[PDB]
Amino acid sequence: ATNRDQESSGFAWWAGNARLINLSGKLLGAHVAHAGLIVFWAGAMTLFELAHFIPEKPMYEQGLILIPHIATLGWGVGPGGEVVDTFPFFVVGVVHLISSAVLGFGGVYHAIRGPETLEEYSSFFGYDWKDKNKMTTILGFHLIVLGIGALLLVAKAMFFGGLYDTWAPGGGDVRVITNPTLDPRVIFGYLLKSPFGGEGWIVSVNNLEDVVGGHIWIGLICIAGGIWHILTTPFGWARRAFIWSGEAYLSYSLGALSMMGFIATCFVWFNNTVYPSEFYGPTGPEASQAQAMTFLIRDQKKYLMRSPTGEIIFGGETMRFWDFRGPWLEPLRGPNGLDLNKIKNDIQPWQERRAAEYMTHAPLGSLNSVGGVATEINSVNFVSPRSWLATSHFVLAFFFLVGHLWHAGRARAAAAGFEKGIDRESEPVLSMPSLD
Amino acid sequence: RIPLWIVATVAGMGVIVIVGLFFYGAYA
Amino acid sequence: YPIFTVRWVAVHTLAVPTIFFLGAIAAMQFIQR
Amino acid sequence: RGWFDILDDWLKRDRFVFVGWSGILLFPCAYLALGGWLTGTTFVTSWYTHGLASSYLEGCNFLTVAVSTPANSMGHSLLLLWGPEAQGDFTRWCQLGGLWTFIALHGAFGLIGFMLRQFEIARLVGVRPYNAIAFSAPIAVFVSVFLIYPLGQSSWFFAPSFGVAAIFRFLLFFQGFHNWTLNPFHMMGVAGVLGGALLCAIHGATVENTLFQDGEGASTFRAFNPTQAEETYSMVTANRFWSQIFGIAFSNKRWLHFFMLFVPVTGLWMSAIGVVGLALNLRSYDFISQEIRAAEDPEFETFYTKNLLLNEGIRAWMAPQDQPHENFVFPEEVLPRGNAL
Amino acid sequence: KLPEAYAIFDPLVDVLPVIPVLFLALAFVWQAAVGFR
Amino acid sequence: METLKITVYIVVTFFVLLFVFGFLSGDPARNPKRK
Amino acid sequence: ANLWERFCNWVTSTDNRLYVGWFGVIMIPTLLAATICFVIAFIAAPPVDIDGIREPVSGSLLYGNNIITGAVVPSSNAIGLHFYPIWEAASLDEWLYNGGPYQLIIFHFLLGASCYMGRQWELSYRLGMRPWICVAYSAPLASAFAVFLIYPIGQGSFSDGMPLGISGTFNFMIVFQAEHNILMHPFHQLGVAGVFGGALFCAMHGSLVTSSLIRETTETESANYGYKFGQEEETYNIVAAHGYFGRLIFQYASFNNSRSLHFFLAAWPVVGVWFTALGISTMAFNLNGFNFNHSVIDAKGNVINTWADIINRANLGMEVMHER
Amino acid sequence: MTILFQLALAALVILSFVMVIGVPVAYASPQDWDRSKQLIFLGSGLWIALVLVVGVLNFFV
Amino acid sequence: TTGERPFSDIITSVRYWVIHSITIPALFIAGWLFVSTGLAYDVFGTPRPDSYYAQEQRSIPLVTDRFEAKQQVETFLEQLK
Amino acid sequence: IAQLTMIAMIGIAGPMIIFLLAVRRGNL
Ligand code: CLA
Ligand code: CLA
Ligand code: CLA
Ligand code: CLA
Ligand SMILES: CCCCCCCCCCCCCCCC(=O)OC[C@H](COP(=O)(O)OC[C@@H](O)CO)OC(=O)CCCCCCCCCCCCCCC
Ligand SMILES: CC1=C(/C=C/C(C)=C/C=C/C(C)=C/C=C/C=C(C)/C=C/C=C(C)/C=C/C2=C(C)CCCC2(C)C)C(C)(C)CCC1
Ligand SMILES: CC1=C(/C=C/C(C)=C/C=C/C(C)=C/C=C/C=C(C)/C=C/C=C(C)/C=C/C2=C(C)CCCC2(C)C)C(C)(C)CCC1
Ligand SMILES: CC1=C(/C=C/C(C)=C/C=C/C(C)=C/C=C/C=C(C)/C=C/C=C(C)/C=C/C2=C(C)CCCC2(C)C)C(C)(C)CCC1
Ligand SMILES: CC1=C(/C=C/C(C)=C/C=C/C(C)=C/C=C/C=C(C)/C=C/C=C(C)/C=C/C2=C(C)CCCC2(C)C)C(C)(C)CCC1
Ligand SMILES: CCCCCCCCCCCCO[C@@H]1O[C@H](CO)[C@@H](O[C@H]2O[C@H](CO)[C@@H](O)[C@H](O)[C@H]2O)[C@H](O)[C@H]1O
Ligand SMILES: [Cl-]
Ligand SMILES: [Fe+2]
Repeated sequence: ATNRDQESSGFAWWAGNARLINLSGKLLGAHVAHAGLIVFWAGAMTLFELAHFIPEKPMYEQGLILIPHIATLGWGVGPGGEVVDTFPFFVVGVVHLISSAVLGFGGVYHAIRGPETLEEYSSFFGYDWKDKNKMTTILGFHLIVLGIGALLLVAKAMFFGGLYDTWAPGGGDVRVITNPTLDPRVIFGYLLKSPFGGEGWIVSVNNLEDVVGGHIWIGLICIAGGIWHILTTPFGWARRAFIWSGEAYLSYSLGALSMMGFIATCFVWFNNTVYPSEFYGPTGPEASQAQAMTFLIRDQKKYLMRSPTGEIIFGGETMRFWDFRGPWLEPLRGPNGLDLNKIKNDIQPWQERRAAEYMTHAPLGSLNSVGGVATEINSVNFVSPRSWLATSHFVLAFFFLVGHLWHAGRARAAAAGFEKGIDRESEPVLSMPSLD
Repeated sequence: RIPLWIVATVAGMGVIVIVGLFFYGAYA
Repeated sequence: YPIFTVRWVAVHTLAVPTIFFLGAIAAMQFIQR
Repeated sequence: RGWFDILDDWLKRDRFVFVGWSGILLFPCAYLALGGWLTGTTFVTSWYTHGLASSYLEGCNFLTVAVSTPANSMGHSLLLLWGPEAQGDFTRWCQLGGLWTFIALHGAFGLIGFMLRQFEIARLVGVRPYNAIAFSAPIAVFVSVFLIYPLGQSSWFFAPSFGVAAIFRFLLFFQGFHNWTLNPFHMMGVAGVLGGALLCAIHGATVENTLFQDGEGASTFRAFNPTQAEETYSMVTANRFWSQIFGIAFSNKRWLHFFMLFVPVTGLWMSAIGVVGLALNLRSYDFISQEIRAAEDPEFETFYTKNLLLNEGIRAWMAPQDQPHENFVFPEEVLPRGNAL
Repeated sequence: KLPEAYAIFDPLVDVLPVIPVLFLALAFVWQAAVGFR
Repeated sequence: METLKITVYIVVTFFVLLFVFGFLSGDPARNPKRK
Repeated sequence: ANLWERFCNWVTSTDNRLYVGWFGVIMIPTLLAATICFVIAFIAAPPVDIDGIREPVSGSLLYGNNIITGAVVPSSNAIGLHFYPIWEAASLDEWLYNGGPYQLIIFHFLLGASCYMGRQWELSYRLGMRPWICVAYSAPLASAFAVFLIYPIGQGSFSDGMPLGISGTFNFMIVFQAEHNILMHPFHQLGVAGVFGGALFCAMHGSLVTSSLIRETTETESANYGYKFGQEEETYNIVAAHGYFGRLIFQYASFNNSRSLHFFLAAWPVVGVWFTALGISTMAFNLNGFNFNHSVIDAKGNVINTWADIINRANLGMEVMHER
Repeated sequence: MTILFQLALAALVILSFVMVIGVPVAYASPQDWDRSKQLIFLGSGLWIALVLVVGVLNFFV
Repeated sequence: TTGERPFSDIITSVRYWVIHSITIPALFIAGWLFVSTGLAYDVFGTPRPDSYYAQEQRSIPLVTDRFEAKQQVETFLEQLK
Repeated sequence: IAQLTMIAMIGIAGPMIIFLLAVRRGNL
């Protein structure tokens, strides 16, 4: 058919999706079928994880990454992260699988049977990449949808059962957030914080009030920006600053997704609030501090230091992890650091149980899923879910940075007109003066 | 004759099941 | 087109022991350990 | 015309696989080296020479199978099948490590045959034999490491065993016992290999990004004709780019490609020279001035002294199992530990 | 575990997440049918 | 220490603003083929 | 015109001996700062208490090091991942003692090398080139990010970053093998395949082009004088080189397309080094190489050692000596 | 109700297999498109009804 | 080129399939019977999973003499027997 | 065995879609 071979399209089979650049209907079909693939993985992976889930055992000891996501939303869990019913996990998986069937049907229809170009059929859905106003209108629609999604998370946290709060007293519980942080100073002070040790940028969010308030802000900002982009056209500095083509927009999205992937691996490695240690396991700093505290309990029935800023911290190599904050350690932390006599005569059994359990499950493992040090036997099959999520998303974020570089360079070269090579009769360097 | 894509797919599936058999023996 | 070529010899001296060894290794996969 | 001439015409006949006079040496020896390695990694143990399982039959995987070296008590014996050690018995020959010497000797003569094949094909095709010159460096590496190094040492035992994890053991052994990273000949080898990889990447990317537009397609690969006389990429543009980015650039294509020949070949030759030095234990293990300073000053600590401590740990913790013939029994108190330093 | 009434379809679930990967392979199969044109 | 910090902040701000406003100053136009 | 017009025209000028560009107006000060601080620290920095237990490590030449053993010691374990500029320390003595120069050098170097990649793209754009040399450069840059930034982030301290020295690099390698078994990690094996294959294909391509040079000179003259800079005709017979290499292995293992061959030359080591940099990052999040300890057990329950067990013994030997 | 729900779910699996095989085939065959479109509409309605039936029978089983 | 039949024409030939649907299973069966009947252990001297250690000893049977290594291996095999 | 047979059926779903479209000639 049209644009389905090299001679008509100019792209080989290994770049065959590049034949879809100026075919809006088939491109929409590819996108909808791919979205169906994503929802299919979500549903099928949830059902696979549920089919091999022992609800009595912790989730992080069973290699689960999707059931903890639903559990963090306050679905099917009780105090201490205990699983009270597994049925909402099944509901999430089944609804995703069915919706993926619907999306796959639509993708196959628009890719195979539907109109090849959407321009003649509909002025609303027909788009040209050079049409800046239509691009900003579609961007505005998607920004409104994203703001609605953020407000859906807000509505789940405020009206529809709340979220799992690991910082709830007693060992964490599902809690309905009633007073979100609407103050812009806190919300954007998270944005203005340093990304380094002890500060941690937006990864250092440590309460669900800040999370819900930031999501209120993000939803409102996204809806406002969506309306703004529907109502307006790009300004002159914007039109002179960017390349306006499909590959260029793809490259911008690739750079954004690479940055988001790096932020996500840092979130899953460091944050224990939106990634509670009940479901995802302890962080590396969390496990080291738990080891120090449990060995202090053992030796008391010495791990104390002073830190660079003058604060009582655990001693040893875990002096590097003195910025760690966890719900089992915060009751034992005074205003000058760890209160030693408060460790002696105010320890609770749930905190000790958490500390021992997090001792035994440090984020350490091998590729064949052997737990512990790399110099030890294969007696325990454990790799932390935080390690899997962080490693996979660093790999994806780096490759998407590479893809952003590839497509941004190609978009600039194609807009300027030398992406196919140097013109032999108009080689620019030959007209340039010699360097010496 | 047999189409070449049929032969390529059959050889690929056979090599995939021999790799899966070796990995199953590895995990066992 | 001849059959008993040099190419035939090279292909089969690499091919016959390959299948013998693959059957051997599969039978190894079903060892009780 | 004479049996020699008729055989010579048959051997150099155009076919799918070139044979040549060198094929008589190459194809048997290379085939036997490869087949011996596959046979050893599939069936043959290392229980009597190393006390190790090293075959698929024993339960090892692709990373951990090896054709291990003969036992240290064999010395530098050729370990022929008909020799005085095996006395014609194939089973004892396999148990004693005779497959290792089989693979090493047939691989050496196969490498000789492949280089002769390079010479022969360069002669018939009519090109200069620089590919054979470049292949002299892998031959130098193989001869220095698999032949000269064990011959300088006590036996074939300390040569690398033909396997993945066994080669990794060989790397760690050279670190712990020879301090091979501190050797400047190995340093030039590393520079040659990494510079060759850099030259490969940079030259490929430079050619691919200075291509002339010779076709209408967006996939540029079909815009090249093998019989074309013109250059497919702009050397002037590439020279200008690298002159303004890096300060210097190639301006002679022939010098560029000779340099691509020269860098990894020279690196591999330098590393082979260092391996000969290690064959006689003529190692660059230590700097004498830093040894004296560390002896006279307990507070002196550099990364080199820490590396010496790590090497001591490697030696003492790996020697009883890696050298089972010595019967090393190291009690727990003599094993070096960081908590006692 | 899954709800018990679904347990007879437990093996099918065991192969469900691998299905998107096959989709990638299917594309190559399709190209193999058209001669990689 | 504070004078050095302010000096470094000023220098970094100057160079970063040069980068940002330079890439906003019609950068796609500065190519040999089009515009 | 305006002063901003003249400055923009000078910055993006292709007539400069070294191209600056906007990526270069970031790259030049950061790399100059990193270079000056590195030279000064490598010669004259005082010992650094890298482990935060008051046993400092001397890395500079003036304190008893040569070129091989000299290093810029990574910042202190007490610093961790904290940002440590000069003004964050009470004095210059405290900043030097806790390994502040390492942080300054690596942050400036990573910024400058990222802008070096951007500058490569920028000059390719100004010369009408295809833009993907920077993509090839992204592989060593990813490796530098992995060993200087990503591994400290995963392990929780810049004290675990690679030292800026030769023996310090060897120490980093040995401790990394002790803690992560990198040799048994398939991403490092892909990296070794990348660098070994890159050296192989570099030597191969060089020898095949040098082998098929067209006769343009005498025996007394060097053959390099056979090529004129900017000549239009090809300086070597690619058909003869293809015929040689096809007869060396077989006809279908040889590239008849020079563009395909040069793409392969670019792609093999770049992809391999990408995978080894990603391996370093994934072991930074403690996803280690294959263990395979005690993988062979006899009928009676006795462990039969393999080569992997010898590797694990060596790794344990390094591990007990690098701690405390 | 248990065997009824099991039969309905097996029927949903079979019909989903039939649609997965047939719908790209019918979409990429222009010659027989009319009866194919009628069967696709019937199958989509049957699939939606079977999904709803499986859900309510799940609540009953 | 070179006078040999192309690989694609060979592998797509029905005659090639009817020859190679018999010989390849025969070789696979030969290798399976080589391992499963235990002939490989006897041919190559590889110890069985119960034949690494003698019933009384737990010493690894290293060979220690050059010209008595054959007799030493035979002595180890007799002591496990 | 049930997992293997399920893998086999799902794995022949796609290639036989390709086979049906190729034999009953359509726009592949
Ligand atoms: C997420 C993956 C993805 C998606 C969505 C697409 C989508 C698309 N590709 Mg594509 N492609 C991909 C990966 C993908 N590709 C990969 C990895 C490669 C490299 C091998 C290619 C190489 C490639 C080339 C070379 C070309 C395309 C083309 C196309 C477009 C037309 C397809 C067509 O006519 O095929 C027709 C094929 C068939 C009719 C065979 C059957 C395919 C069906 C759709 C499979 C459905 C199976 C599924 C289970 C059904 C579920 C339905 C159920 C819900 C009811 C289409 C939009 C073409 C294009 O650009 O058009 C202009 C083109 O020339 N692709
Ligand atoms: C949302 C992300 C996104 C999107 C929409 C695109 C879209 C596109 N890319 Mg692109 N790309 C991306 C991310 C993306 N890219 C990333 C992250 C990278 C860096 C790796 C690249 C690198 C890249 C290059 C180098 C090129 C493109 C090209 C293209 C165009 C044609 C693609 C095609 O037909 O591929 C067909 C698909 C294949 C041939 C399959 C590739 C197989 C992958 C690499 C391996 C998958 C491994 C898997 C994860 C695990 C094993 C699977 C198992 C089955 C074994 C198209 C416009 C081409 C272009 O510029 O055309 C204009 C081109 O040459 N891309
Ligand atoms: C991003 C997704 C997307 C987009 C932009 C389109 C766009 C289009 N489709 Mg299409 N479609 C999609 C997904 C999509 N579709 C899916 C998933 C399916 C499977 C059910 C279909 C099935 C389908 C068919 C069968 C047909 C089209 C047709 C059309 C065209 C005209 C539609 C029209 O006039 O609507 C007017 C507007 C409406 C009818 C209002 C729709 C209101 C929706 C259904 C409510 C959704 C609520 C909420 C946003 C859902 C979120 C889901 C998300 C979370 C996954 C148009 C180009 C027609 C066509 O090509 O004409 C020739 C046509 O015959 N589509
Ligand atoms: C998906 C999200 C998205 C996307 C792609 C766009 C895209 C666009 N917007 Mg936009 N916008 C959005 C969401 C989005 N908007 C939302 C949610 C709002 C409401 C707040 C707005 C409000 C808005 C306004 C008011 C304007 C635009 C404009 C524009 C256009 C110019 C872009 C530009 O040069 O900015 C590039 C970014 C900059 C120049 C900012 C300076 C760069 C700094 C130094 C980067 C610092 C970040 C750094 C990396 C660290 C990150 C952390 C940091 C927060 C501390 C472009 C079409 C302009 C336009 O043309 O209007 C039609 C315009 O005037 N937008
Ligand atoms: C120019 C086309 C290819 C460009 C890209 C090449 C990149 C490199 C990839 C290499 C591997 C894949 C090859 C291409 C593959 C390719 O193009 O596919 C097609 C090609 C076969 O095509 P034909 O049917 O046209 O070839 C048969 C000819 O004889 C023509 O009659 O495949 C092969 O050559 C089979 C390979 C296995 C043959 C095994 C023989 C083993 C015998 C022993 C050999 C010893 C030699 C060494 C001596 C020391
Ligand atoms: C265009 C194109 C393409 C693509 C395609 C796609 C991507 C598609 C998608 C698709 C999809 C995306 C699909 C989906 C489907 C699904 C389904 C069909 C499902 C269903 C479901 C069911 C039936 C359910 C069941 C159940 C339940 C209820 C629960 C329990 C369990 C069980 C499972 C039993 C390719 C690449 C090939 C190439 C060429 C063309
Ligand atoms: C939800 C949440 C939250 C919130 C958040 C927020 C509020 C956010 C926002 C954010 C934002 C608001 C962001 C932004 C970003 C931006 C960016 C990232 C930018 C970029 C830029 C660019 C890319 C540019 C470029 C350029 C240059 C530089 C020059 C010229 C050229 C151009 C234009 C290219 C919190 C944390 C509180 C809590 C938790 C949860
Ligand atoms: C949900 C579920 C389902 C659905 C499913 C689906 C959606 C499926 C799909 C499936 C598919 C969609 C599949 C596909 C497959 C594929 C394959 C199996 C392929 C393979 C391939 C190969 C083997 C290749 C080969 C080759 C070639 C051809 C070329 C190059 C070279 C090589 C050798 C690579 C059902 C309904 C059942 C039921 C209910 C549940
Ligand atoms: C020693 C000896 C000998 C020899 C023998 C021989 C020569 C043998 C051969 C053998 C052979 C000749 C064998 C073969 C084997 C093979 C095998 C066993 C194969 C395997 C394969 C696989 C496993 C595959 C893989 C792959 C690749 C590489 C790529 C893609 C992916 C995969 C993974 C699929 C004689 C008697 C003379 C004398 C005495 C001594
Ligand atoms: C870190 C904070 C950064 C804040 C950045 C946010 C600012 C957003 C709007 C910036 C407006 C800049 O807008 C841009 O400015 C330059 C310099 O004045 C203008 O002027 C430019 O014109 C041409 C355009 O080809 C250039 O060759 C020339 O060098 C320059 O004078 C551009 O025509 C205008 O598009
Ligand atoms: Cl050390
Ligand atoms: Fe070249």
